Amino acid sequence: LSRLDPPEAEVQIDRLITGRLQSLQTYVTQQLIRAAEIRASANLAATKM
Amino acid sequence: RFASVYAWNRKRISNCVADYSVLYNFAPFFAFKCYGVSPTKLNDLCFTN
Repeated sequence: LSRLDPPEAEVQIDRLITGRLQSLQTYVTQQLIRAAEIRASANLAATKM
Repeated sequence: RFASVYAWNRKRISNCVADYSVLYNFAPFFAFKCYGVSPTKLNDLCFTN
């Protein structure tokens, strides 16, 4: 922000937003699978109980 | 007087306050293409030399 003027600063900061969004999406993508595995294990534990 | 291309002379400028809005009046240039930082806001950054 403090080193580049708007018409190219908007381009510069756009290259970070996409990368950060892509980095954030993988986290929830893997959590959605770990949650399913934990749910299966919990169902097995309940049946065993 | 100006030196030749093979014998370019280097000058060190330090220990002063630099204003970049007065360098336009000293030469009839118009392009002032700049690479790493916008010329519009060169007055808000503290350099080392």
